[PDB]
Amino acid sequence: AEWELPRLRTSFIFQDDYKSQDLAEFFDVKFYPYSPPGAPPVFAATSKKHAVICRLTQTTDKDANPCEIIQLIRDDGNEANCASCWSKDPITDQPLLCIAGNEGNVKVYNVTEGKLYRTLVGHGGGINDLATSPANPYIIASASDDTTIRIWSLAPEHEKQPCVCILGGEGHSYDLLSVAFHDNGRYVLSAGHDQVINLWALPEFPNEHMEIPIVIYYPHFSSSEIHNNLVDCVAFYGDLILSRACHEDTIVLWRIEGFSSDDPIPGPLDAPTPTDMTKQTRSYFTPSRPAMFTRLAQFHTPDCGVQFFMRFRMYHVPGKHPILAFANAKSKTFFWDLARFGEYARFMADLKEAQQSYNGRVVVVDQGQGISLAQAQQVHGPGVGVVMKPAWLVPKGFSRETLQAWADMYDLSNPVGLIKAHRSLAIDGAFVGRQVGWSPEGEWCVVVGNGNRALIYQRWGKERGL
Amino acid sequence: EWTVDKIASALSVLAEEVPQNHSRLVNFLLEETEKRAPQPRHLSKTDPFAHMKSKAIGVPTMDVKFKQHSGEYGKSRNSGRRFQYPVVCIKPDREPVPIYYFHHAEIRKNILALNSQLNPRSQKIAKRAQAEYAATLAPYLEPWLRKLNIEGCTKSNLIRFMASQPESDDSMTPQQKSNLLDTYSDDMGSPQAVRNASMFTEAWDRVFNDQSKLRRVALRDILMLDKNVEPIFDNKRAKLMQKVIDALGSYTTLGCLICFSHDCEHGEIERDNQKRCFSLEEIGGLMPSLRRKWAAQIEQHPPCRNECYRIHGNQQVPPWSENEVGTLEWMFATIGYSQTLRPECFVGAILGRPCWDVHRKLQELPPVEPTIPKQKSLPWYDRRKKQLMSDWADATITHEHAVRELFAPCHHDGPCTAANGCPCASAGTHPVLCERFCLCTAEECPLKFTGCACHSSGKTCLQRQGRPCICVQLNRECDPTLCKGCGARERADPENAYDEVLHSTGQNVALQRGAAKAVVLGKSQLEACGYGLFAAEDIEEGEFVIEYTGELISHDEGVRREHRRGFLFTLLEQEGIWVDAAIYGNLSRYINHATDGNIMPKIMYVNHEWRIKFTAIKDIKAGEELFFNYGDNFPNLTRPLLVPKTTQPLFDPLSKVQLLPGQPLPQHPIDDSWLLLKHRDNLQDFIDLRPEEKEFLQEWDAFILRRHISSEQYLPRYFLRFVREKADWLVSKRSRGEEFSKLVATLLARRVLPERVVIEATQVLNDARGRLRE
Ligand SMILES: CC[C@H](C)n1cc(C)c2c(C(=O)NCc3c(C)cc(C)[nH]c3=O)cc(-c3ccc(N4CCNCC4)nc3)cc21
Ligand SMILES: [Zn+2]
Ligand SMILES: [Zn+2]
Ligand SMILES: [Zn+2]
Ligand SMILES: [Zn+2]
Ligand SMILES: [Zn+2]
Ligand SMILES: [Zn+2]
Ligand SMILES: [Zn+2]
Ligand SMILES: [Zn+2]
Repeated sequence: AEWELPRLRTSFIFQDDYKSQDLAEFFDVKFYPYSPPGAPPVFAATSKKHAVICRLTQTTDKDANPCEIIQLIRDDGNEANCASCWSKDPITDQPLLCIAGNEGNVKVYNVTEGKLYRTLVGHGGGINDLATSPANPYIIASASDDTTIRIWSLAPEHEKQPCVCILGGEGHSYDLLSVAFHDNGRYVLSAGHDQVINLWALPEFPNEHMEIPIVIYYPHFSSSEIHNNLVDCVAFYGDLILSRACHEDTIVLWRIEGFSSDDPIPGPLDAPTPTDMTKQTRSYFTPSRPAMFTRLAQFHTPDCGVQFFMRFRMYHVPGKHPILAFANAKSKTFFWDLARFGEYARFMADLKEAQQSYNGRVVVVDQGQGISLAQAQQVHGPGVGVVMKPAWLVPKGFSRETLQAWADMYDLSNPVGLIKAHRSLAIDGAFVGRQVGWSPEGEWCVVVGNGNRALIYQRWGKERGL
Repeated sequence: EWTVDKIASALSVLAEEVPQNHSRLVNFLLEETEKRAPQPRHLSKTDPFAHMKSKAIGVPTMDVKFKQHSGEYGKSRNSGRRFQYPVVCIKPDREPVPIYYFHHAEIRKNILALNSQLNPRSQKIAKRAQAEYAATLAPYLEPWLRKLNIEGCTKSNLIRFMASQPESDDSMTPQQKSNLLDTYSDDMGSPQAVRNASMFTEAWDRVFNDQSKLRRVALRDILMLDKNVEPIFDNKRAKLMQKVIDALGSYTTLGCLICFSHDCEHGEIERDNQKRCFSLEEIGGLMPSLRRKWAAQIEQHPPCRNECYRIHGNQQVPPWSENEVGTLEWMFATIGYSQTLRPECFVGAILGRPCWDVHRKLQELPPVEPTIPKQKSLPWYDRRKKQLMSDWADATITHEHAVRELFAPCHHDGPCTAANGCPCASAGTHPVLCERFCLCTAEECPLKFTGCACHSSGKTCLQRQGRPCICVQLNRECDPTLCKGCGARERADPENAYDEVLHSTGQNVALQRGAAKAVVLGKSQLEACGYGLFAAEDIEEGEFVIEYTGELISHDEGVRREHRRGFLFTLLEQEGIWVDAAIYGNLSRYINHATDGNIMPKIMYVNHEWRIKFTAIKDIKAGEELFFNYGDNFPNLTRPLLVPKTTQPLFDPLSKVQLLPGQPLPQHPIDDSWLLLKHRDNLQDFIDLRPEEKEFLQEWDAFILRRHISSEQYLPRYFLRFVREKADWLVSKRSRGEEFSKLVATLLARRVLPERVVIEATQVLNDARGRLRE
């Protein structure tokens, strides 16, 4: 059961709301992350003019609709929206939805009661991405056309001046498209049209009024060399980096040499300045001359073409497998289970060990059966080698085409390779995906994209007998 | 005994651990990250959505069509059900501020920008690929050499092979193959050791530099990353009498004549971002300045409390290191033929030694020639009356900053005439006056500028007075040192900037005073403009309002920047310098254009800087918006202070929060930390400097830059504050005081540090050490 990937369960199309007759898009989807464990998961899908809020409930009926739309909000202003994130009222604990777009303001909506909580004003251009800090749900980061990131606080002490921090200087020089928080809440990634990925270290913020925001002039790592194009989406995976650029058809897993979130947070005067205008990478973290970053792996993501603003999401949760999801620009949704890499490498190890420790007389047996290594050893005694093969390894001894199929999906030996999707689900009709979001317990995966369509994927369902 | 092919075979086998280690490492990091997956935090105790049912049905209403799916295919079950939903409309309570790009940071003074790269694509891409692989493989070269153990196939010997090969021509340089073969030398050992190194290199390029690929690297590419080879290809280099000259060379090369820092905004940047500091080396190094200090000396108190040689002058004193003989030599040369100050006391406190000791190692200077060829005065400028006359506006270009090219101040030996190659008399289209930094003395030289002659118990040095003010005629502010009648000495000191009664008397130093009029960012009254600048206090016609500060850039950097961005103020048209306020500047970047303005810019010469000052041309009431007529200044190169009541919304410059009529105007102190950091790191980046010079250079620079000195009038006071706040630090390490001693040495050589402060620092350092003796 733990090895199960999702399958399509529901799709819906939301009425066209940017009419010129069908160019409307869902640009963001995010599940509420503050409900008590096991509560029915709720998610918001953000179109250009509306926040669609829907509850998902597993069913026993193959033909029942698990989806119920519990709230529907229209931004009655002149703005077109494309970024959202969740937070919480600091006094009442009710959910707040933050919505942001091309006028440059973040609207915060009290969604259980259909009212505006407040507006965050100060950006000089459209906002393209929002992120809440995992360490403080009252801290939001916004990435703008104006080149800066702003850090906002909904905490009561900062109500008269809620911008606690601006990330400026000369880190970025064109519109930012992506902003992401590390789990500790103090490291922020930013990326955009200038092809630079930056890592900033935020200070601790005073818990009292701030007449001006802290300003930070220098990121602690900076590089335009990981991609060769505009970067439209970036994220931590623990201490590792995942990022994506237009025209490359990959998601790059890479790391910053010498960066550990177990070291102390460097201060702003530890940042590297640009004393050399020909260096395209600089890093405070560098431990003959070493790389400052290293490419680890490249998830192959074919047929994005020239589309940008297409975002992936990793499901990363204690005691469940990590899953990377992403939808391309031709109607396909790609999944990778990161725990298959270790189980595949562990399987290929036991295979090659036994093909020498028994001169080739090796029988391979499936797991996920009633059959132990102990039961299977009984059938041929100590004469033969029995190696247990993951059930999800399917052939295409073993064929050459089978080994190449398995290496393509699971071999991590080439950092400039292309790791094929582990599952690749086709989508009916033309569909460019913009954003993916997972439910807390990971049984739901929602992909939103053009045509105001949402595709809802399930696993671990309860359906039986139509 | 090897062949290229048997070597290429073994490198092939050794190379297949690279993907293996990679897979091992990626798998390890993936497994590690999964285990430390983060628990979701800040869970509520209760489902906040629990009470909310489906909203499916004059309310605004919207459609949703749902489909169900099943099977591995994802095929539907039917065409799907449709439902209508009420729409809650929420308007926002606030407007966005006007458009802007970049974070706008304040700077108190202009800063000097480096030239930036403009970022064929395929060559860029391929080099990146090769670089990434070079870093993959570099850690393997030495474990594999160890494992193969072929004679003469060592990292050093492969570096020697590379330096002797025909590609040392397209890659290398005079001094590049020199100091390679200085650290390494040419001998590669046995004839078979040279054969091995060359067969290895070729086997490597055959295995790893397969020209069929993008993931490919030559051995040369890896050897170039070596910590001992790389410095040879790094162009960040700072560089009896020849003893001193070489000791002070860091300070005579880096130390700025204007603001006394060693990384500052003055001086010239070249196309490759090599910087010529505005330093003693631009006016002849140590010697011309020093031979002149002596020549002035020949043509002419209390004891130190460290066992003064004046009283004592036994044995039992430790031997002397050569570091500390030099220390007494260079303080002996640059104090020179003094009457009121002698080395022994000051060396005595630099080094922890008794004042009588340095006298008995002292007791245990080239001759100075006395000429003044008497020159006839120019008819258009009397320097003793400090006045210009007759056709002066035609004989000189001293006031026409737009036509002027910059030159090193003259440091020749004779009169300032074309015949001796004096740049002042002859470099430009016309004579310009010699300035503070020329080695002539307005006594030898008729071209020397002598300051103005105004004195008045009222206001003076004004835009039009009986006798005009020569400083105002030359479009320059007064010099705190030359202009002794007008009060410039006190009014150009920024510590008196808000002494309103001081400044009601004695008026041509607004840029150095550094007080701008109270102004306020707001949304401009003009349609098709975003932000504008509004006066916050009454400004009378004639008053200075604000300076136009920004990044100083060259013509081609300006071009590169207009491209990169899809508003560049001209400072010096003929020299080609522009001020760019797109990111770094002050609130004057927000002043709008109008053909009928109420302020006006003027380029002013300010103590060998050029600077843009804005002056009112009408009375301006608080709340009024400021305009000036742009003209040609922007070429296409390709009583508490209160927020005024105004029709237009006003903004805090940083928070972009909206200001309310009548609350206190936000005066935010200027944040310069990010700027100190860049200068600290620019010094750190020099390969030419020892760690002990870096440490002191960076400690002085951090102090002196925050003071923005433009004038040696104020250096002795800040020099005293430095020795006081840092004397505990200067006597802790012996490196520090000796570096200190060179700074002092080269400031004395320029006669820029009076010796009344050298004997005073001798006190603070002897005292400081007396308290360290715990
Ligand atoms: C990188 C792009 C380009 C080179 N660039 C650089 C900067 C610094 C800058 C700014 C900006 O920082 N300004 C503030 C401001 C200043 C600094 C001075 C004055 C007198 N006044 C001001 O406001 C704004 C815009 C821009 C674009 C479109 C636009 N419109 C489009 C359609 N109509 C509605 C709005 N408006 C402004 C471009 C900029
Ligand atoms: Zn300077
Ligand atoms: Zn003495
Ligand atoms: Zn001269
Ligand atoms: Zn001169
Ligand atoms: Zn002269
Ligand atoms: Zn005067
Ligand atoms: Zn004067
Ligand atoms: Zn004056």
